Amino acid sequence: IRCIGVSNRDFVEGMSGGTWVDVVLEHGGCVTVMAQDKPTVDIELVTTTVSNMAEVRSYCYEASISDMASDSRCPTQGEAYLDKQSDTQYVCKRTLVDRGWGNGCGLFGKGSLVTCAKFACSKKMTGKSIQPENLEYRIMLSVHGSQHSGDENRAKVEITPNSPRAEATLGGFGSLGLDCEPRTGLDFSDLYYLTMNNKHWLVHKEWFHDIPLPWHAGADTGTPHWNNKEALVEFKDAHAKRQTVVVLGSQEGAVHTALAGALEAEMDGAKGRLSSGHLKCRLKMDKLRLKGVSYSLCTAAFTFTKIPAETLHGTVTVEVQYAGTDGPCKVPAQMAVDMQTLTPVGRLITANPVITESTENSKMMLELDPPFGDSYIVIGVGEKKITHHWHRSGSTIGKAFEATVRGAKRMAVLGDTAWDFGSVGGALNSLGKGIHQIFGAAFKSLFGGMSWFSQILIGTLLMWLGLNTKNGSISLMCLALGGVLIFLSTAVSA
Amino acid sequence: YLTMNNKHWLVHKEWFHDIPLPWHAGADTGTPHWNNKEALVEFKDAHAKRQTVVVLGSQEGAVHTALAGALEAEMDGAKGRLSSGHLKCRLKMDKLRLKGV
Amino acid sequence: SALTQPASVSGSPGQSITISCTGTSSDVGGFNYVSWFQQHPGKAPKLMLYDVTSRPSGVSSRFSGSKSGNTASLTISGLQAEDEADYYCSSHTSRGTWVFGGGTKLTVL
Amino acid sequence: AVTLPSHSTRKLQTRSQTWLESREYTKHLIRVENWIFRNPGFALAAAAIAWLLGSSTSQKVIYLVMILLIAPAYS
Amino acid sequence: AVTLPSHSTRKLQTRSQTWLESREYTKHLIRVENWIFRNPGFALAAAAIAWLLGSSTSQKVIYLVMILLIAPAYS
Repeated sequence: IRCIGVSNRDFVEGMSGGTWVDVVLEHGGCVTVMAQDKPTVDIELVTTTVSNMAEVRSYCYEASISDMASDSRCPTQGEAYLDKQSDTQYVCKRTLVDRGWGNGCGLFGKGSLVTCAKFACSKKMTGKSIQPENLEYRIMLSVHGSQHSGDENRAKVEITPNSPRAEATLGGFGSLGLDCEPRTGLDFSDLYYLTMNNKHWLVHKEWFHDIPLPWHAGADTGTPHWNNKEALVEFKDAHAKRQTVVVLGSQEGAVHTALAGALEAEMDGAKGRLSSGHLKCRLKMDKLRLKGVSYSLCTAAFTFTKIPAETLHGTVTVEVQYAGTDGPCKVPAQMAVDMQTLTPVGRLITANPVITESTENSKMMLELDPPFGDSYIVIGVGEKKITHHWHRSGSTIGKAFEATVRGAKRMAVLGDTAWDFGSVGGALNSLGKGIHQIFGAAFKSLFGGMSWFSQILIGTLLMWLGLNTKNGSISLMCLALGGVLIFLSTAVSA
Repeated sequence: YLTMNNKHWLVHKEWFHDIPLPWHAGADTGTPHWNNKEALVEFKDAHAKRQTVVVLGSQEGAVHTALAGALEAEMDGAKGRLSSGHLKCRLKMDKLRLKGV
Repeated sequence: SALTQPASVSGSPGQSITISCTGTSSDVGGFNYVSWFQQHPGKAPKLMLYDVTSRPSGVSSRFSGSKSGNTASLTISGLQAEDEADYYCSSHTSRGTWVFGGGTKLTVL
Repeated sequence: AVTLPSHSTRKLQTRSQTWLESREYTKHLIRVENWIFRNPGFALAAAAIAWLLGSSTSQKVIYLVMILLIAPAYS
Repeated sequence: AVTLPSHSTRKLQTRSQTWLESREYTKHLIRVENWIFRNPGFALAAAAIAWLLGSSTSQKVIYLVMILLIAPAYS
């Protein structure tokens, strides 16, 4: 449910003796989790809302110059004054006009004038900043069961950094009870919202503290005192004819152009809303229980409502009428390589498939993975039943192999803080985590500095080293790194 | 000869044809037909579902940055005063007189 | 646009009726979006469809939907007689707008 | 102006698509190209220069890559 | 957007003041510097890489100049 077909979706192995699991989830894809006849449930990131934001500095991406004037004092009259260099927002750059008799002065040479034109601003971009507090998630829940389109099996969980556990209660069976870790999110305390006009996107505290434009500090009451100003308002002159004070236009195309790595947000009335986090909330179980595990087997006709489906993530989804017999019964289904039915192979991704209630048709939609061959979905009546033929694709290592690239991107984007999908490695994961946490530092720093075409060439170059070197220490180097880089390139969105 | 709002510039054809903007053909208006349009708008599809159309906003100033080293130029209706420049001339002194020698 | 739906019909109680709505590939064919909206004359319309075959819970299980190619068929049987509410078929087009069929005056004799 | 920072020297790695990831890379390459399309001469000079350092064959080519790449981008 | 051409690849040579000749030539340099002040690590990696090519001493330093200048600008 709401997790079927969305792709981008890993399915977890199971509880494995802990009544507990480590699942990382993010705005897209879900994670369906099935363990030991506990109802199968899936949860998406949805929207991580940040509210209650400050303003750390500002930039004026536009400029309005005004008021000009000029100095014109002669040579060896010393300096020209013009009083505006006293007042605060009037930019001045002193230049030397080699000055002749036209102007009229005694000597000839550098004449020392500056036009001070009064700066002004319009439409500043605010650097609004956030901290882990006043953050939030609003995770959603699935629990296939039997539904289609709709509490019972969908419970939303607000999750804050100050209350990182979810008490999530479901009609008909027990709560899920997930315990989040919102405090290490996606390296926060480094994203500060950046507002230009009616659009918003995160940027770190390096691209954002590196901008040449004017500073402005915290707030705009009245009109602010603009730090810097040299970047806009560039004025110089030749032929020694006064001064040309240039506005330098607006920089929206520049800042838009200068931000290629910035996750775009959407923001309404504070409530700064986001999109692509990765959250650790680790599902606790043993509070989950199948609904109506008995219900006899429930028997009657079945008619496929819709021609069933095939997901891209190895699934077949089926809806069934059950032709109207009894109440809250239970109807089985099998994947049968043999005969119409017979032996059951493959696996039901949904568990305890059940009819809801009462009159005529109640549709039971069922996530099923056929075997790697081609079977015959079976609907469950001992005798009278409709069926199909599903021809799922591949050669073991066929799809299990691709698995080897999805896992690559699993901890390609997420990094090693993505080892957790796999639950309770304990003495073992530590090896996986301790390996790249020691490595996550170096690589994050050595080529942390690198971008996409950057790490392509550096990748190629190091590879070209790894082939021609001496014996030993660098005999294996490239495959230890250059491959890593050219992979992180082809990874991510790919 | 290159116009913006008021300040006018001089630039290479080699530079001026290479600008990544939705060129126009400048023949006439009436219904300006914008070639490209792709460069200045960007379609950002959200990863989970759907697609957004997003402007790149005014690129104006960035074009000022790209003009580093132009010529500073002044215009009027029928000319556009051109500063800078250089001339070559053979100055013929044949006909002159010291006046009241 | 304007979903083709035929003007009106009738029959003995209990007898099957089928009102078929014919759209194009733009909407009814390339989508599972359908709705049949029982509109009691004088009152507000209501739901009697939801994603074709299925039904809202307060629906008389009488009703049955179906689709082939471009079609929408609301087939009713076991008529309780007092169930003529102008039937309008409506669907979500591909362009992101909804269109409501010409409607079927239902004739109860 | 001369806004220096290119946020891609940092970016952020996440499931969802970043701002101009596509427009970005193709762009980096298409900049270099119609740089060199307008100055084949510098391909000559860069050629002779690079082939004059290193004596070792291939790095020669590494010098050509370094020089062809730095001329248009920074400078 | 991301207008590629920087007119200085041609400029024009005249006694008169070009547009942004001053803030030009430097904003090149000051772009490289913070870019380097924000990624000392890449100075380490670039160091080891360069010093592994050419064996010739001063060729090495050319490689580090090669690479330190290529990273911030030309991606």
